[PDB]
Amino acid sequence: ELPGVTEEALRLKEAALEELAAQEVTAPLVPLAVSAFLTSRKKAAAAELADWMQSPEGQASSLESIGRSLSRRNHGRSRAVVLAHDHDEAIKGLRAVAAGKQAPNVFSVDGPVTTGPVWVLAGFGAQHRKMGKSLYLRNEVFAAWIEKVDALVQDELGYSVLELILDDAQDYGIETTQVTIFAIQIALGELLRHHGAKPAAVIGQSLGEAASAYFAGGLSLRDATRAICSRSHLMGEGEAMLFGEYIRLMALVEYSADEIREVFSDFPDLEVCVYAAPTQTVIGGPPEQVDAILARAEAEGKFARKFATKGASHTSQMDPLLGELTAELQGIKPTSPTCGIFSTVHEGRYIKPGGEPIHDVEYWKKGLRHSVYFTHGIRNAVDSGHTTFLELAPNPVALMQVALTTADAGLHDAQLIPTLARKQDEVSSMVSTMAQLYVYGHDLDIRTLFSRASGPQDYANIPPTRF
Amino acid sequence: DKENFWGMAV
Repeated sequence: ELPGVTEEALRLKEAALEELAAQEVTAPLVPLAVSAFLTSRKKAAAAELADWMQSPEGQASSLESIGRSLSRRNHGRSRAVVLAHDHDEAIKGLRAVAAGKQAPNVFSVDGPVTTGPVWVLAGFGAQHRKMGKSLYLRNEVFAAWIEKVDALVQDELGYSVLELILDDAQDYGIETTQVTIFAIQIALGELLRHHGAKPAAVIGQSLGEAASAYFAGGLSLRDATRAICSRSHLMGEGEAMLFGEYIRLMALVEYSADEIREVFSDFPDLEVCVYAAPTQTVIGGPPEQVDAILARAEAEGKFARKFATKGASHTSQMDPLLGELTAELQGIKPTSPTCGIFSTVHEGRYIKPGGEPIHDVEYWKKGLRHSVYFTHGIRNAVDSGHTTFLELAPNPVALMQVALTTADAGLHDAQLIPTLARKQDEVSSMVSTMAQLYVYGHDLDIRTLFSRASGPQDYANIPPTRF
Repeated sequence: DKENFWGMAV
């Protein structure tokens, strides 16, 4: 007994499948994998493979069948991927790989990365109107998850996130932004798991906390959704009844914690919401104060962005909500994580897989009320040897902040891997994301990025390697 | 600062 897809969603869906069948058809992005024990030899295979693709027999093979065949080869420690829509992009890419040159559509490394990937679940500031729609229409696993979450948020809040996603006329509010990003993050991460990927550790930021508790194995899907639903409605309601003198704003400014100590003397009502990067902090407070701080900063040519909200989460101003939040989470069952956690709620500190559960009711209270230790959890992950950070987001705003912490910590070559992007094709983005995982040697079954062969023309006679 | 077609700082 659990809600089905509503009729309005089915109706919006058919309007959406025809808006889409009307559209001018386009070439899919196809990943071409090339690997060997040694780079030297990987380079040789690419150049050969590009010669063959330039040949008539190679020209008569669809990019798909060539990719399918490549994915069945035995994959070695030295690896490359070329990401192509047509033969000419492919060959150009492979030429770049063969010459150890650099190309946007190409990734190539000498051997695997040493530690597993950190999944970054953030979300704040990432929402945009049509987020998730294209990938829902075009991918059946993503859609299945988006629906399983839709069904649960229906049970919890009484409306449908699927209908928000499908409807070009609907923009997002405080509340619906949080549950929609949650939906999107759950079904992204499960799309990755479907293809063999898995997080070594998670780190959450704020709204992302709940999806990150689920990917960590700390809450069931039901409990995690209780966690996103309970806080989001409460902040949306709360924010609604705020006007003028009680209103507090949130803005991101290019000052560090300290630089802000030397403002927050002068401006005493100000509070720190998120420690975002070593030189970026999200603050919240009285709008005369916030505008002041912005005005100072912008004058010094320091980055600044005011956010759309009349209330400031992670501050004393959430105290009215906390008794209610507590009561709404009566009965959630926190479990022992199945992967590492850098907790930005608990000051950036790390919790080991098989540790004592952290996601109790009090976690969500402390999370909503206190600062978010985001730069700290990231500087932690780096100090412990992680270099791959992959963001599940509809637009990777958190990953840029990650860039700033990694560099400030002496890591100048992170694999910073994003998922979805505003104004970028959603299928293609995920193809890339999985192609970067493959390349860096992280878990990712590349076979699964192709449909099962229905006949011989589904393979290609790509150059052989054994004898 | 930007992310491109395939997930790079651009």
